[PDB]
Amino acid sequence: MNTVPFTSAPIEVTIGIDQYSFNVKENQPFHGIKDIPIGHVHVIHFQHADNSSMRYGYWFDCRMGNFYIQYDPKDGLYKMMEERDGAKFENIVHNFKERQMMVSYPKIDEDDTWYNLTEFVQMDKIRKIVRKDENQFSYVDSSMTTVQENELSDPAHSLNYTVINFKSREAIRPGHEMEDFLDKSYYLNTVMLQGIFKNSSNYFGELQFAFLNAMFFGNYGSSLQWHAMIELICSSATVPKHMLDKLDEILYYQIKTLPEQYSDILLNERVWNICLYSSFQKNSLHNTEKIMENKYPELL
Amino acid sequence: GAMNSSNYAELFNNDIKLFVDDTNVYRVTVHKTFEGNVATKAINGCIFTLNPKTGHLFLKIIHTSVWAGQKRLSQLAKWKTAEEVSALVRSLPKEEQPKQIIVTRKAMLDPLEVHMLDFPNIAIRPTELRLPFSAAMSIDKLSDVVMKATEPQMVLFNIYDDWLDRISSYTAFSRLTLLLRALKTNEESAKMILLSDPTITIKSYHLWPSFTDEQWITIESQMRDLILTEYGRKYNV
Ligand SMILES: CNC(=O)c1ccc(OC)cc1
Repeated sequence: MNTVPFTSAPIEVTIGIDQYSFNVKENQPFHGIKDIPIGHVHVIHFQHADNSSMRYGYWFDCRMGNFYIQYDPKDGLYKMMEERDGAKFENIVHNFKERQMMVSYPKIDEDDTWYNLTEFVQMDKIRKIVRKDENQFSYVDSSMTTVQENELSDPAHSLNYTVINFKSREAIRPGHEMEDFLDKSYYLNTVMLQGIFKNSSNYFGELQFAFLNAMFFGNYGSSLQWHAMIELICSSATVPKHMLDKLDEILYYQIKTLPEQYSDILLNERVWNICLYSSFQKNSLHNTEKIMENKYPELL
Repeated sequence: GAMNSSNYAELFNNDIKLFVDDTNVYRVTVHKTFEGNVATKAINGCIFTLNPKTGHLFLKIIHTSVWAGQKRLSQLAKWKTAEEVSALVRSLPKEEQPKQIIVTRKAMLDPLEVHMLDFPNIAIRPTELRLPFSAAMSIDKLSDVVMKATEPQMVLFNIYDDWLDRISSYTAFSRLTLLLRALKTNEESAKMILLSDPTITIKSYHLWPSFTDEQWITIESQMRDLILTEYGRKYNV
């Protein structure tokens, strides 16, 4: 297990760690989060008590270095940092544990939620979407736009998701205009899976990552990306059987985890009705269709 | 965006544009089978592609052979229309290509947009106008060339005959839409009006009779009465 220590907590903030969250009061003696499961990416996120504008946060992998959080009173936010001095870090962490100033990552041992939401999220790949190569962790916030959003404004701070556009020359072969627009199998399998991603695991990785940024930061462009990647599969007549089965599991856990009260703004009515009820794969997402109909029957 | 009563005069400015109507592309006669079922028999159709400023009509004849062995023909018909419009644009010199294409039914937007991805600078637009272009098949010379076609064929017409020598394209379009609206509402009576006077003839190179200015006013009035008439017979007013 690993630890993300905090120098201090000078401003009242709701702190998130993966799907968990807790409130810290201004100048409360909070010095970080312990017992973080090794082997998964993680996200630590923040919403200031005084300005719920800007949820922001850091994707990181404890295997890639020793990371801590320290408030920056000039920039006004909790910043992730790397400590290169390993003996300094161990000594800091040990003091804070002995004095029990840390919350424990509160994993129930039956619970595979986090694994099921992040199975394909690669941390080196995340550095590809969020370009800031001098850090091993990646900052995301509510307002960051995606490369596609900037086509339709600062490129350094953008989410470099794969551009999916169903009315683009990339999606449509000359001479198969009708075939390729009504059955997106070419675009999914040849252009995206065989050309850009290389394999489905990589395809699932971006898709899972797009959802988590939508859910944790309310990042609107991430939500567009998540729905686009779902829709490209559902709108394809020819999809490997193993990909459909895994998609059903992926979406089941995403729908399961979504706040009930956030469904109105995170879920695109048109895409889901189409995917579950009109598309080629309308009969192939049994788990997802069952949880959607029992949890959000309104949307349908 | 969409074309309506507020931006109506844009049709007659000097940006090349075409209307595309697909309502006569896929045409069938429904009949009973010996077993007492129902089946369709397709007949020849046409794409109606019109430059409203010049009157140039690109009539692409859709021969029934294009449907052979195809499924979901009403949906294919939209994509075949879009394919032929795109082929026509590509066939035109760059300075004759349209800047905008206005489709009369919104179901054509996505098919045409997809077939025109190579022309990102051509705007594909819907309209809220209820234009009577479906009645183009009530113009005898156009119906004749479609029904006689034995193969795919493009035929060029000027749907305004020689009117633009005397009137503006706004007034010519207004005449055309009134004629077509009447032919769509009561084809028999509409054609009776147009041909009641054997002394007025249709020139071999025209579609409509050679009315003087004054006779066109009489005709246009008679067509409006007919449209008001059928409106009363329809609604009992
Ligand atoms: C962008 N191409 C990819 O292969 C990809 C793979 C994993 C991943 O995780 C966030 C993100 C992207």
